[PDB]
Parts: sequence; C-alpha cells; structure tokens
Amino acid sequence: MIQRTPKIQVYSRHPAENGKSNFLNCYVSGFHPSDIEVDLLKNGERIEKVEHSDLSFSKDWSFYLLYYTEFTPTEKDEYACRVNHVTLSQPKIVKWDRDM
Amino acid sequence: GLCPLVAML
Amino acid sequence: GSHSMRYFFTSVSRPGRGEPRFIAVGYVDDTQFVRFDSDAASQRMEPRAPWIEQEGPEYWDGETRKVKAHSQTHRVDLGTLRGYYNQSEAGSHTVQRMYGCDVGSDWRFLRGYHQYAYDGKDYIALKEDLRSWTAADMAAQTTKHKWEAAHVAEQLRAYLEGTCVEWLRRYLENGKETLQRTDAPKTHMTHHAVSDHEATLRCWALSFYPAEITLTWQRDGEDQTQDTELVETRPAGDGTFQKWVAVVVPSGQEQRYTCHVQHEGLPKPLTLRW
Repeated sequence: MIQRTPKIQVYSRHPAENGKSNFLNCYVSGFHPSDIEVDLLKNGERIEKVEHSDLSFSKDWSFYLLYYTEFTPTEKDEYACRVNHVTLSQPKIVKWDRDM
Repeated sequence: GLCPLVAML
Repeated sequence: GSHSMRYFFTSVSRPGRGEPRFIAVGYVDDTQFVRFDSDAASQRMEPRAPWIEQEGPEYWDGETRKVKAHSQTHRVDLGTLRGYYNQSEAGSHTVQRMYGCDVGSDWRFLRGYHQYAYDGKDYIALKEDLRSWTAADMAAQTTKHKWEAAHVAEQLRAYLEGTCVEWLRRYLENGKETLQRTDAPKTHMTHHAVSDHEATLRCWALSFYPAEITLTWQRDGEDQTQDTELVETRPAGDGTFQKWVAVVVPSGQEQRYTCHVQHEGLPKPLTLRW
C-alpha cells in the first residue's frame, strides 16, 4: 500500500482586512489513500458547516480537496485547519497566517 | 458527456 | 488555445460494510461541471456549472445511467484486482480512473486519454496513439490481452476522437462566457523588513484562470532561486487560482529584483519592480 502524507495550505480567498467578510480555505493535496479528516478551527473550536470540493486527483494519482467556510477576520480570533490522515500519528494543525 | 462503454479489467 | 474535457473516477472499497464509495467528477479545463457521489442523496449526476444547467432531463438521465454503470464496473474491478494481487477481503483498496480529450485552437481533436491506477499506482493506460496499452506489471498484462482481444482501444478511440470532442465543443460554446475567458493574474508585490538589514519581497498572482502559471524572480536580469520561498498554485474557491513567490534581499537593494509572471491570459509576460 503506497501512502502519501497530505500537503496543507491554509489561507483566505481575499486579502484579509479586519471586520470584512471573507472565505477561509484549507487546501489539502498530494495524499493517498483518500480517506481524510479536515476541520477548520476558530480559536481551537471546530467550525460547523464547513464545505468541501468533490474529491479529485492530479496526474500522479494524488488526491486533493478544498475545505472552506465564510468567516470574518478580527484581530482577536485565531483560525487554523486540522487534518487527520492514516499517515499522521495525530491530527496536524496548521495555523492561519493572514497574508500568509 | 460520459463514454457509454467502460470495459472491465 | 487548446481545451480539455476530463473525467476523474475514484472508487474505494469499504470492507467493513456495504459497497465501494464512488466519486466521479467532470471537468472542462480547470472548471468542474458535473459530479456523482454514491453517498449523496440524489443518486443522480448533478450540475456543478451554470452552463451545464442548460442541458435538459434527457442529458441527466443519460449521464446518470452511464455514471452508475461506471460505478458497478469499478466495484467489479476492485474485486478483480484484489484477486490478481492476492489481497484479503479485509483491506480497503482504491481504484482511480481518468479519461477525456483535448481539442486544439482549430477546435478539432488533438489528444485523448484513458488511464487506470490501483492503490495509487499505474495499472494500465491507453497510449498517445489510442491503439495500444501500457501495462505497468504482469497483472496488467492480463487486462492488456483481454482488451486487445476485445478491441477496446478501437471503441475507446471512437469515443475520444468523436463524441468526446463533440461534447467538449458543445460545452465550450454554451459556457463561452467563462470557459473561453482567461482571467489574467492580478499581481502586486509586498515588502516587509525581517531585520534592520534585509527585507522580504513577495510577488502575488491572484484570481487567475486557468491554473497554469509561472512565477520567477530575477536578480539583475538573471533567474534567482536561492533565498526564495513559494507556495504551490491553490484554488481561491470562486473558480480562480492563487500563487506567490518570495525572496529575501539586502535592504536598499530592491531595485535589483524583478518578478516575472507568465500566464495564458497575458499577451506578454509581466515584469514587476518594487
């Protein structure tokens, strides 16, 4: 069984400005197998009703998915995305750096 | 549109 | 330029209980337009682009009939492969398939594809001439001989060179507002000090379509890769893509560095200076 760990990218759709509506993305790619858990966090709590793209894959057969939700940056809130996968000893959490 | 064939391995 | 229609199929066995999870997505270039998910409620091929919504019920019934037939086939195929590879019924295994076609700028058939992976590895693939098979291993040699004996290549070719391109042509027309539009990257450069003596220049490409793009730094007219950082091209979520590349430079020396952007939606490459 070939196994590949997910590459993770957490970022906003639009340039981030406090108090302005935006979209928070977690883009996971280059992974195998395809079963994967991906959550978006606000101050460590799971955001509910995050949506995601339909599973697809690259020329090298590695999968990719986009998870995303509407949010409003503040100065006070922290966001991250949390990915679990068979290749990971525990959930990987990547913090969102604005204008990352 | 999809291909109507799909042969099995 | 050229345009492609691509179908991606993923089938994952669930030996704990029930049948395989099957996910099929259809693309024109970097735009998804149809999807099917065995775990969704409709059990229908569903629209994912406004321009595909112009197709009437006969299209959706046709696409649903075929997509379900594909599902059964992958289901059977996973069984078949577990046998070929002497695997127990206890593991979860994956079959992936991709096929489709490109048309050139002349709107005619340019290329066709049909390829198959087991558990994330090449299994069998139709060669560029659409007449013969590339079998990765001895298991695949069985598929190769069976398919050659049943003239599957010929049938596949007739689709890829025929009906495949007819659909692509139709979709390109009906969706011309978006499918044949190129969104040139909106570029800017940011500057931040990391010390008293050096700064980070980041050159951004935002909101471009299609996804293909080249971002490169130059120093005094020559490519520079040392002391650079980048991200892989990423979806913005609104159907466009994003990328940046950054370089760390001595404070005061910014004039030396240029960012170069190549994209289909740009008649000439762009050069950005700080």
